[PDB]
Amino acid sequence: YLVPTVIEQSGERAFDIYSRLLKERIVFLVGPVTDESANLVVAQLLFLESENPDKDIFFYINSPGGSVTAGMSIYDTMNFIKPDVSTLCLGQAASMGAFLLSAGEKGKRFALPNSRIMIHQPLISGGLGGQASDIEIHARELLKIKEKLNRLMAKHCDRDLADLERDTDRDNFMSAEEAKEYGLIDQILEN
Amino acid sequence: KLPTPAEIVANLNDHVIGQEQAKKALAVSVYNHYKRLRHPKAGANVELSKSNILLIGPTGSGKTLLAQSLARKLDVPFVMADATTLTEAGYVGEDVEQIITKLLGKCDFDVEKAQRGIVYIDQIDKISEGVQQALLKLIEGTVASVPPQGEFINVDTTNILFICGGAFAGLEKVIRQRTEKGGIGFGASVHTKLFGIVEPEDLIKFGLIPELIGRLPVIATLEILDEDALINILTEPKNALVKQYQALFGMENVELEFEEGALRSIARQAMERKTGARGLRSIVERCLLDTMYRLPDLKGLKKVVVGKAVIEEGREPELVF
Amino acid sequence: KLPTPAEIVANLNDHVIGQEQAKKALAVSVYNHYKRLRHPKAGANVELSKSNILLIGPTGSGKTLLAQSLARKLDVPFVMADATTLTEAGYVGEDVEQIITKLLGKCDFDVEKAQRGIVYIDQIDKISRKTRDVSGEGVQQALLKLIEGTVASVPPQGGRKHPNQEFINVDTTNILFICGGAFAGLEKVIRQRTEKGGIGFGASVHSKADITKLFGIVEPEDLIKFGLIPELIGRLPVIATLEILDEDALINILTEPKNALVKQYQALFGMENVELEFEEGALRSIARQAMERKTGARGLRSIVERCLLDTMYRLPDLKGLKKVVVGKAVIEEGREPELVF
Amino acid sequence: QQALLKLIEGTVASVPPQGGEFINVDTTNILFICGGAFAGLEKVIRQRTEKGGIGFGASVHNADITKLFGIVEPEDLIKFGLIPELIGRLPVIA
Amino acid sequence: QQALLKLIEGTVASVPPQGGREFINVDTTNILFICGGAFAGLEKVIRQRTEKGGIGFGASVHSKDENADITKLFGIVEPEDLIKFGLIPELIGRLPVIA
Ligand SMILES: Nc1ncnc2c1ncn2[C@@H]1O[C@H](COP(=O)(O)OP(=O)(O)OP(=O)(O)O)[C@@H](O)[C@H]1O
Ligand SMILES: Nc1ncnc2c1ncn2[C@@H]1O[C@H](COP(=O)(O)OP(=O)(O)O)[C@@H](O)[C@H]1O
Ligand SMILES: [Mg+2]
Repeated sequence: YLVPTVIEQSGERAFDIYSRLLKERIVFLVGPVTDESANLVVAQLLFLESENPDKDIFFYINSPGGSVTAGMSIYDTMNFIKPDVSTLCLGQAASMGAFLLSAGEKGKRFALPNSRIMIHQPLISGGLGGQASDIEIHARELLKIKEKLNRLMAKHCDRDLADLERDTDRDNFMSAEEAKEYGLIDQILEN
Repeated sequence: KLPTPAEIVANLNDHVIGQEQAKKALAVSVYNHYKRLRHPKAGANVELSKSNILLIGPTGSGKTLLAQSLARKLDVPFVMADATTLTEAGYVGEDVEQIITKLLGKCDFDVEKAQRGIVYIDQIDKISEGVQQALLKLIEGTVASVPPQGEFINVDTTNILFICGGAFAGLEKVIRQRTEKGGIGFGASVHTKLFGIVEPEDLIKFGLIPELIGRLPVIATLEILDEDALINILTEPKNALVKQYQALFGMENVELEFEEGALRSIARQAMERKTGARGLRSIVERCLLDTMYRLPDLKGLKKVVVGKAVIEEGREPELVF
Repeated sequence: KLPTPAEIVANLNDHVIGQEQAKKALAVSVYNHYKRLRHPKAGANVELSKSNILLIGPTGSGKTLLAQSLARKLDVPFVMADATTLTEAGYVGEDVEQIITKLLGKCDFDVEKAQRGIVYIDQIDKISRKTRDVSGEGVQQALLKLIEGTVASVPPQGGRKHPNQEFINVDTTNILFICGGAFAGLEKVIRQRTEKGGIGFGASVHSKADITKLFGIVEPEDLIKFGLIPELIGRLPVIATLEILDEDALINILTEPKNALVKQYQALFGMENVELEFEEGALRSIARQAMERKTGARGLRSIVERCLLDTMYRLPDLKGLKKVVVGKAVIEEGREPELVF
Repeated sequence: QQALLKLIEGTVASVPPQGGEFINVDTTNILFICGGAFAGLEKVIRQRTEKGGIGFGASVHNADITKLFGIVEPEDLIKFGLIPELIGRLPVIA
Repeated sequence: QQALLKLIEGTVASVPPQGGREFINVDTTNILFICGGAFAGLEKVIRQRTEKGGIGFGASVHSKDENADITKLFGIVEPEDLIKFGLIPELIGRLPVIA
């Protein structure tokens, strides 16, 4: 895709439109969460804290999910850095995208009115081949990740761990209103 | 004697309407300036320095009128300069002290009066560097020489009060870049109060050299004239446009009158041009040209009533005989 | 007789806070200037020459103030020029002879007095070298002959430097020149030279001191890398450096100098017969606020004026107000001073 | 321009006598009518306006110096080279 | 440089009188002119001429000294270097002695 170039008045500085939005403390997570896309989010979160540790960071999420470890690098960076990270759901926040959406600062988690938010237990974090001893190890690690995700989700949503274990058993699709009632987001934006 | 900061605002309210914060700021700075000029300037006393003013406000807000009203009040000479009339290349020096020739000519070339005068510099923001450096060297104490009134004359500008002003258009966004959360975000501040909290880093980011900010310690802001103040301006001031044209009709036997809706509509038309009270004169003259040409021909006329339809539509003022 | 360098410094301390080494340099140079001027000029007497100064210091450190404070007790003509106003000879703008024109105007156009005067050239760093550079290297080249001994041809205070022009001959041999400027990118050059080091497994990595420390060890090599031509640095043998002002320097500037800002407003309040008092924390807060905004000693006046605005608006009417007190809250918070009757 | 401004505003001029004792003439009540073909004024105005636009829903567009001269502003004449204090003394623009 | 060609060479210059601005005619035919200057970037031109400084297998390489020897290079200066420096040949020919 051709990323448009915009001019900032200050003299003039030419930005691509995403660098221009980063200047306004807007970080985009678009598409699958990979090592490379997650590290760009981490790099932007670290950079924005240095620019101003007090001003809010706006984390715009339009993602179907992705790697758990990649999403956890974003998650720990969001919680570590001093400035509040507000999260906004555009289009969809599914799987780790919904996790990072609920991971925003409490009171500053938003969704657009027709966005779709989906929460579910993790799938394969990696293949389970080799010997039965190797498969047992990877199954145990996946169960630990499953419990860790449900526990952190329950903390984000102010719900019991038993509620998240029921609701993440299979793909749980929610409207913005249902996610607000659930505890994934705080407000729904209209205008 | 010398007018107190309260009496200055009292007399200055008759000519300017609104901008009370800038009015008191100018009054204090000017009173302190002309009290410093009364100090025992000799011996083991403290050498007193002046405090200049930076008037930030929209076009037509009354900055030049404020400076000229202060000058008329304090009997001092006054000349308005324009930073736009100073070129980057060339002898920026030779034409920056030509303003001194202008100020001297306004006071019979008596240096005793010009050295304690006032100078307003227009479009201080439109030079956002050689012009800035010359205005800085001149705002600070310097002895300049100009041709005679007909041998050269000397003028030391240390005791001259400088009131720079201009419509800093893009300054509010420079301020919002640090005062608000974000500009382009979904929920992030999408769009004179912020002019009131302006800090030196904003003016420097705007492109004003820091040494010029250092010699302009007083920053006063002027608010945009609303549709209400533009009506008072038409009626209340000592030199109101209604008063001028009523005198024009009054030297003859015809009494000019305006409808309140006419004043409100003509004030809204002036506000729609982004020029403030500057455009009021053109639209009033356009509206009254309907009769100023016919009135010579009309006989038996006693009064003319200017309705809102004359200002808004192609209507003629009602002629009652 | 002549004033010793100690006496010259004593009159620079009443106006400048800190910068002791540059005050030593200026005082010694002015003393040697006087001695050269009253040295016999014929016979077996050796011909003396001058040692010009390059006054380096950050923005708002006291260069222009050192020159103005020195000019009060010079007993010889003195001017303050700005190199940014200069240009090459054949291009629009001021020529280097206009400096001598100003120096000659300060002394009733007595050439014998201007030939023994002193000149301060400000913004000498803005004409750095980094086709025809009419505003930069060209000005440096035009200053080479003027700084050292030459016979300049100046206009009579009336016009430009034209061929169809009447002229006056002025010998700048004994005229002392004091160049000054805020070489911003000079600290980087000094750090590049003093911390070269190198890259690689087999290379020697050198250790890695702010503007003050680096300026204190400036050498001509750094000034050449900055943009000054060696022909100009050789004519400026003395290099005096200013230390950047800290918070304690700012509070001392507020209170210590003869015409200090606090004394300014105290005398201004003595007109209406009231006493103005600043708490120590108030001055410390004014210094912190001037430092945080990175203004320097420039912004102290704006802070004090914005804090005393509403009180000065009510001075000539509040009768019985024997004292005014400025506290730490008035500086840090949007408060009003204490008005004791 | 400056010597002309000093006359357009209220001043007193000294001029030779009626024969070969100078006469003092006060020009407070002398009306000045200045004129000229400002050849750069249409470009000055056309820079102030004539923004145009692009796209389907935008209006796109020899200089119509008639309507341009009909919308002259004092700042346009300042850009042409006239001193602002002279234009301020010329309020009527025909 | 162009204006000095006829001044260095023999001409008749018209200069103002002794006082204010009949002009005086002076013949510069027998007036000796001694030009002087610190040609800063001249040693680099002389080095580029005398020292090839090529690259490759078939090029003799020599940049083993960082600073140009100003004395040794100036001692072998020729009009070619002064022309590449910025002087015009008409002026160099009028300055036959290069010390
Ligand atoms: N050492 C000092 N002592 C007292 N006042 C100072 C000192 N340094 C700066 N100031 C204050 O700062 C103001 C201007 O400083 P000055 O012009 O001397 O700085 P500068 O070195 O010329 O800056 P620049 O290099 O940008 O020209 C003066 O009015 C003075 O009150
Ligand atoms: N606040 C005001 N009160 C009265 N008249 C005003 C005011 N502001 C502007 N005007 C009118 O506008 C005209 C030009 O205004 P000007 O002094 O140019 O404003 P500015 O200097 O802010 O551009 C003047 O004739 C003046 O009568
Ligand atoms: Mg200075």
